[PDB]
Amino acid sequence: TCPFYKKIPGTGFTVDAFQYGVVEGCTAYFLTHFHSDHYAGLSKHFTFPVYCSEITGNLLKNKLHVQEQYIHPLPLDTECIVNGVKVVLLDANHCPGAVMILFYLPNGTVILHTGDFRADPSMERSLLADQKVHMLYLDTTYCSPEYTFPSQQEVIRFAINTAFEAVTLNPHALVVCGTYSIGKEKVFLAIADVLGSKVGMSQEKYKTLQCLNIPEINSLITTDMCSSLVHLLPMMQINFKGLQSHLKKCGGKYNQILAFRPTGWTHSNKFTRIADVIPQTKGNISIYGIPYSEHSSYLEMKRFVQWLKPQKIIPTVNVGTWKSRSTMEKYFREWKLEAGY
Ligand code: NI
Repeated sequence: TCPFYKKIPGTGFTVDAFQYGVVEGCTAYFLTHFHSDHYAGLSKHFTFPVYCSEITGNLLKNKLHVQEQYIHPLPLDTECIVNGVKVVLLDANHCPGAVMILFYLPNGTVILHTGDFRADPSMERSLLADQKVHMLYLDTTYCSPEYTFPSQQEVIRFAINTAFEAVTLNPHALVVCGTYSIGKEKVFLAIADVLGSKVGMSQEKYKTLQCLNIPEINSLITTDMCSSLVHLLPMMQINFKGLQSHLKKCGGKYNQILAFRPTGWTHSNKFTRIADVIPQTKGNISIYGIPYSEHSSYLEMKRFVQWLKPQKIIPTVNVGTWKSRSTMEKYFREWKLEAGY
């Protein structure tokens, strides 16, 4: 049965609620982005209207084979009427096609559902600025002060410098990058660009990337592993066993692997700086874990919410335990007292 935090009061609407069957009294199902915990339950046998971004709509059709007639893409930053209710989709700064949704209820209330997001000061100059928000459905993934990580720009700098140094010292080194969903494409694209290579990958991952409206994508990626010196592999294979096996497959073309695992947060972040990060090494293989996040840090989340000044906050992440719930409510109260709303 669908939880309260996926229901939008005063509407026939749900958000990211596809694993509950036919929800009683839902006329439109919104989908914030193409991640499996969020789309869980959609399939080619869905016959209700799905509202989403253009990019999410490419993935639903091409990867899940949802039929076209049920796919309702909307432009961003544009006032749209759905089943008689004004809505706006905003860029969520998460993965490609990820949105936040503003609902303007018939009774005068305004609600923002963040989906998954990485808060940024640029959001303070979208259509959010223009009016007041009564209720906030917030991505609280990293809602605790210990969660610090660097900017995406600093992390990509580190990865580009690291890769270019290694391959310039050894032209026979291969760079491998792990992936398990869409998101974080800048990691492997930035490294390939500095090396003047295309990125090689499976046909299934190549297909996925073709749905994302990345400009000039044909100039950047390929299914020919031989012609490429940056390879993508499933995240599960990013370990000494899995990478040894892959090196076997390259026909003596390479004698060293340098690999990147973009993780979320990892406790090494509490004591160490990005400049200081070191790999795990075994023989001719080195693995770097790099904290490339597509969710808000604690400080970014706080700044966003203090700016928005919502009347009520409903967390959508870490809600399963009383201790988590109570911890989050404490921080929301500090924020409101510190800022004065
Ligand atoms: Ni997500």
